[PDB]
Amino acid sequence: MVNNINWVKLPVILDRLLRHPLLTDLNLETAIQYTLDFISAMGLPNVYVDKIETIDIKEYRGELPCDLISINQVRLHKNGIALRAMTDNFNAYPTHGEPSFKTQGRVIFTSIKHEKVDISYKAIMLDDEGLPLIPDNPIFLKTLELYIKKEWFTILFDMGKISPAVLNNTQQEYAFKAGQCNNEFVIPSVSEMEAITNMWNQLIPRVTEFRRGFKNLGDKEYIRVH
Amino acid sequence: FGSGAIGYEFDNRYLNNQEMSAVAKQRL
Repeated sequence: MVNNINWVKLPVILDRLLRHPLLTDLNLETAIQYTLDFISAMGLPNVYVDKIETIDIKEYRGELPCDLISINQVRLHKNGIALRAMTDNFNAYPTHGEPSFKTQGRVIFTSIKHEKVDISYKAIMLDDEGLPLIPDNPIFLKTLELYIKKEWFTILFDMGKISPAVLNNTQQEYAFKAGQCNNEFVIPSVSEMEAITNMWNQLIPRVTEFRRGFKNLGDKEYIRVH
Repeated sequence: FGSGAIGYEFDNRYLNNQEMSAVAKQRL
């Protein structure tokens, strides 16, 4: 992403929506739900807060943080070796290898009995109130505005309180701004293209940056001169 | 005698129906 994620409070979107006379029954309560829906539907990883938090494994099981949404990595605390996805169907079940993990709810199922594991996860940036905090990018703001307007107009169209042409226009505009917002947050910046370039050109390919925390992924590959 | 309750609402409904036809002919 080229631009920086400067955070602003949620009613910034209600400042802009309520300019429309047909959206004056919208509320913070509705904006919260539709904002969370938009955040998930776009799935942008720059909108989440990166956190690292250690936990203990009692026996092939560990308690997971409260605010976790998605895991970047899990690794062993003492070695630093990363874990992979668990493909085993009988992990801690005995009868009569490398470490891996599997997470469903508040519980992470590892293949290790008693160790500390480090989890690098993504959460939502919250407010002084326990509420979501949105980027102030006017592209993001316009796209979220258009998302909420599209949902409200879809309800009102299901009633027959909006013309089909009005909803068709709203859907067209939301679709274009959704694509544009997707490209805004995903296209790398200059530093991210230097990292991608140093990942791309290897005379000797590097294929083991998962073992580390992808630390050396964008490190330049130097060849000595002979 | 007179009373415009049913008359007014039927006229309003007629106007709403040609309203919907007119807007349903609108295309971007």
